[PDB]
Amino acid sequence: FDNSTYRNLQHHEYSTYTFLDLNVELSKFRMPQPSSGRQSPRH
Amino acid sequence: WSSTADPLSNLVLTFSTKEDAVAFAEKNGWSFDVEERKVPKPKSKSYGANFSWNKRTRVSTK
Repeated sequence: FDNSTYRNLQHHEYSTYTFLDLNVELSKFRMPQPSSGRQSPRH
Repeated sequence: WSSTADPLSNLVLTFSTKEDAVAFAEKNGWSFDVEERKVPKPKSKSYGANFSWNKRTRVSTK
């Protein structure tokens, strides 16, 4: 146990597509989405 | 300029009811045509309908 060092260093190597890469990775864990019955409010 | 030859071109009379106007026209000898009042029918307005979950009334902008 020590408070001398900073442990939030992983965010120093985040590229431009890190957020969307993580979203693509997470896409396989989600539940199926509900459907309103139409493709669009203009349908 | 614009000339006219009849004297009743600017004559507009105001009445409270249709029956009163009919009586005036009848006693003054004029032949009349009457049109019934056009009242706008009540509407069904709803602000929430702009954000419907599955209905076409949902708006795409504000």
